[PDB]
Amino acid sequence: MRIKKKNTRGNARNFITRSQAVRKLQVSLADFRRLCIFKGIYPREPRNKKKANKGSTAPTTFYYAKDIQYLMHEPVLAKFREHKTFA
Amino acid sequence: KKSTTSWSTASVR
Amino acid sequence: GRVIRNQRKGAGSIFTSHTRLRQGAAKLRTLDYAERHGYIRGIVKQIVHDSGRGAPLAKVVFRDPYKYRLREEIFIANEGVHTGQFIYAGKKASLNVGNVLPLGSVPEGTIVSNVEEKPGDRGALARASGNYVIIIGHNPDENKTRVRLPSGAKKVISSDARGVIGVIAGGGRVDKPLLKAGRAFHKYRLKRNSWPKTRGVAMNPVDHPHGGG
Amino acid sequence: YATVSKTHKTVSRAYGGSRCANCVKERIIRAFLIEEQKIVKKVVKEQTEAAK
Amino acid sequence: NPLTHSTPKNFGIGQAVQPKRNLSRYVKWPEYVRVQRQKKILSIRLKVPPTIAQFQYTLDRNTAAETFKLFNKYRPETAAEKKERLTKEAAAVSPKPYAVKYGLNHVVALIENKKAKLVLIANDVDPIELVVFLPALCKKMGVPYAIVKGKARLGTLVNQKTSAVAALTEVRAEDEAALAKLVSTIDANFADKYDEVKKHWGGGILGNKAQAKMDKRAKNSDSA
RNA sequence: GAUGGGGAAGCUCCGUUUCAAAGGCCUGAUUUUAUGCAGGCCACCAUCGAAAGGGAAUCCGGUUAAGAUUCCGGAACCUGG
RNA sequence: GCUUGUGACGGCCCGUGAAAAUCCACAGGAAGGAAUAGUUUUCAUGCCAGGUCGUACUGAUAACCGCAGCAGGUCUCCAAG
RNA sequence: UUGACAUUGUGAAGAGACAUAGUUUCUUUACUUAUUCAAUGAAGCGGAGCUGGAUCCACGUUCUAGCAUUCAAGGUCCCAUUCGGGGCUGAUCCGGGUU
Ligand SMILES: [Mg+2]
Ligand SMILES: [Mg+2]
Ligand SMILES: [Mg+2]
Ligand SMILES: [Mg+2]
Ligand SMILES: [Mg+2]
Ligand SMILES: [Mg+2]
Ligand SMILES: [Mg+2]
Ligand SMILES: [Mg+2]
Ligand SMILES: [Mg+2]
Ligand SMILES: [Mg+2]
Repeated sequence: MRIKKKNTRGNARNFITRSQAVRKLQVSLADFRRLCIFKGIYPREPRNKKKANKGSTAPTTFYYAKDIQYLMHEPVLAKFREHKTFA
Repeated sequence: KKSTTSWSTASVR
Repeated sequence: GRVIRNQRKGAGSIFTSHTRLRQGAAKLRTLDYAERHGYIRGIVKQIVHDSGRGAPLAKVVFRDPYKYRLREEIFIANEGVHTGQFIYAGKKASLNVGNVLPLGSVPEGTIVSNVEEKPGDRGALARASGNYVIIIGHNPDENKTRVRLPSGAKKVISSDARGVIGVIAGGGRVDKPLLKAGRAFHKYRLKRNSWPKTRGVAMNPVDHPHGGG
Repeated sequence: YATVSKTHKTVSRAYGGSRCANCVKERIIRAFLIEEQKIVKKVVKEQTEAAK
Repeated sequence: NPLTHSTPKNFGIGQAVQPKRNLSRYVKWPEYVRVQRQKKILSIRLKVPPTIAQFQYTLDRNTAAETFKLFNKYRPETAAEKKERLTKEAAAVSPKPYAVKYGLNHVVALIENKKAKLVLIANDVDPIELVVFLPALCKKMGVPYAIVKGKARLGTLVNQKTSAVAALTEVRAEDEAALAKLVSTIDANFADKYDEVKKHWGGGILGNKAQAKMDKRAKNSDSA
């Protein structure tokens, strides 16, 4: 097995920032916030913030990556897209 | 239990 | 008949240049706004030998005007340029050895090298060791400059074309006898496969038209 | 170098590691003297502009 | 405030790094953008024959607004209310309809048979040969026409995306006077006003730099 | 040696970053017009090509008919989390 | 003394004698962080894991090529008195 | 290598024919818009400044192997002061041509 890269596993994969979550969901920020409220997705705090954010100490909101992945399968998102088309 | 299409949900939280 | 080497050389193959150990193509800076309107200062970091080229090369570091970083340029070193020297390139540069100036900004009798044939090609004339170009005269109405080339020819070129003040370093190289087929071998090993040469008369008539007898 | 502590790869000085002590001393001297000369040149040119 | 100081930046040559500036003039655009822009520029630069150049003279803003205000009262029946009408005829077993006539072949036939009271021709028709003969045909048949800006506007008139032509043939008795007044207005503002200027070649326009060079050369010639 | 392109009747040829809309990242309650994503940043090109070039880190003892820095016993080291 | 590795030097060139992956350091300071409690996983110790393929033997006057168990040909390491 | 035709456009000046109202042929001289060559990070091109100094210049860079990067500090209008947030300027304007 070859040498593994850093900032790929552990805290780097467990958490996802809000901008990355919005980009992955391909929605707007307002839709993201409303979906998080509806589904009960809440921000979390890693015990190693520099490991989670590649050495930055800047304040960042983190979510569970698996929570975002589960959020990807919500039909209310499809309803939001249908409303955009109707508008 | 197993997937049929390449994109699935299968409803486990 | 058969194909002679004169015709075989055009296919490339074993007649391409030996360019592994080269330092890089020797060119002036791209003619940008700074050199068009004012000047820019670089620093000579080192003077190095280029394999296959008689003249030495100079590494000159400038600052990127649009981004925080350094840009390295490979110049052909003029005689008298030393490491640590400040080099000024542009229209407002002073008349000192090593500086890069437009041809229209120098007086008659000025000696230059690495002269652009057209403004922007980044140096084409008087690049070999010991060679230089003399500024014969100016024609401001046509915005042209008459120069004398190393071969003795006289050329008319744009006054926006650039040149480096001075003469190419490494002169007097061809005044020393090689004395040895080995020295010729090592000379051409770093350039190209054009050595040794067999006389056409020494060949058969099929190989060369001069052959036979 | 990734297996040793930072103490083995640096010395306790500005540019410690990358630059040696004499080079650091010379660049400190050059920076100070050139900034002072820049102040002098600015004053001289500003006075000369009015005097001309 | 003793803690803050003024630190001006020198943005001259050989000085501090240049700041961000608007470089929209130097953008390397996508090839389709470059093609459509250069096509428009070339159409401006070349000498345009009169039968194409006549399509640059259209109705003015007020007259066009009045024309479309008249035509939107005769916008054709949609598919939704056609089903309503067809069910009303089934129970009975309908008055005469009034609508804007559209479709290029249909309108050309109406013009040739002298049934069209008014004809509207879109100016942005590609290929232009589809309507380049229409003003001459209308003039020879004695039918009032008007060149208008927007095949999309005519499309909104006829419930389509685009329409090359629209025509008014039959009008109600409440709007016959308005139609006659509109015809007289278009005759005064479009037919009579642009009668001479439509006979000239268009697009004799130099570029910005060439124009400046020509003006500088003329100034240098006239005055030393 | 593909792609973007350009040649060739065509099998295919050129070329290897150009001639391409060639993709990643940050911030947001964007003064809200009320269930429609806004403001910015940075930039150059696939892939293949060395069991003698570059390259993370292991040793000793014992053991078999035939294995061995790989097994057994003991003692280490590297990489990632 | 022999072999080998290494150091500081000296001679030679119209010959001045690879690239990249990869690792570290510096400059900078977006920021974050303590009083009855913080910080530091570049100090030590403690926890977990490390897939696939090759691995026998000959390497030659008999295990390779030369129609052969052919006086031919075929790269290299160690080396006692 | 030489010549013809097509690609092939727009002006002005001087000569020809309708017998001294502009429809075309022949020379001269311009222009750009087709076509062609080159470069770039398609960054500073062209014109103008009741811009300043003295027709020309940016008077924003020349003893020195230093440094120059976080929407730029400052000035000035607002905000609802609160960790700070916006606007003009700093860095002139216009263009339908990347050079
Ligand atoms: Mg012979
Ligand atoms: Mg190929
Ligand atoms: Mg490979
Ligand atoms: Mg190896
Ligand atoms: Mg064995
Ligand atoms: Mg073991
Ligand atoms: Mg073995
Ligand atoms: Mg063996
Ligand atoms: Mg055999
Ligand atoms: Mg055989």
